[PDB]
Amino acid sequence: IFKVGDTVVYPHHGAALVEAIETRTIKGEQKEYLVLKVAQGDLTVRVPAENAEYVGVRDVVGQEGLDKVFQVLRAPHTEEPTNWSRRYKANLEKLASGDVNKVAEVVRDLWRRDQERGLSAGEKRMLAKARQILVGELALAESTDDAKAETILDEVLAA
Amino acid sequence: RVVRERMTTQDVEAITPQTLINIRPVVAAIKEFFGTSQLSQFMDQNNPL
Amino acid sequence: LSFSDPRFDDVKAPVDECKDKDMTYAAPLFVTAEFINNNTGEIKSQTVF
Repeated sequence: IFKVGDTVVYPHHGAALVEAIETRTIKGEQKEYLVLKVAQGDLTVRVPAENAEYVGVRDVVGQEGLDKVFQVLRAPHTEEPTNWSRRYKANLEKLASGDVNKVAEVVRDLWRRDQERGLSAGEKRMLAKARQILVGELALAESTDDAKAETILDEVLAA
Repeated sequence: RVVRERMTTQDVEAITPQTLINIRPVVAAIKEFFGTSQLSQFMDQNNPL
Repeated sequence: LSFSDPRFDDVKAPVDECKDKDMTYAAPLFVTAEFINNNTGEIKSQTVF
């Protein structure tokens, strides 16, 4: 499926350019690896081509995905558990899934709650992580000028 | 020791070397060797000899 | 988690400047750390200060 030069999305790290395809040997068989150059912390990720779907690597979403995530990002009736730990584990396991809709849900919930009160060290760190990978995936989805994409996200969040 | 200790807590496939590594004990070990050790001494500067 | 290949940058400031400005004559050390997840097969390699 994957080709050299494709821009795929890794689950917990956001965008990833597939820059080469290695052919390393483990247990005497040439399981080909693909190397991904993510840029969040400048790490090179190597995965087999077989377990790409098992680890859940995923192509970027289309314009139906864009209107779907904007539709879910502008939606009310988002009642949350009042317990701080329950809420934290809930949106952490939403963030770790790798779905654009779930990441947009986490950034809209924490954005409205930060606009309300301003939460915490851990939740501001989580909102920064989630919003930066959502901005990176959006800029990958439309080739649309990083930090101007941030202004786009701020505008569609503030509405 | 801290690598193992925070390797067991954090969720796998979400961790990376810069999340496992805490370099503060290495920094402190080299610092407390070069200052306050018996074999790291003030240099004797009376003359070149 | 395994380490490899230490490297040094150039020193931050020369010896007379370090003596004059009350600093330490040092160079930054960079190693290459590498994380393996055995059940899936994953190599997450960084460059750690």
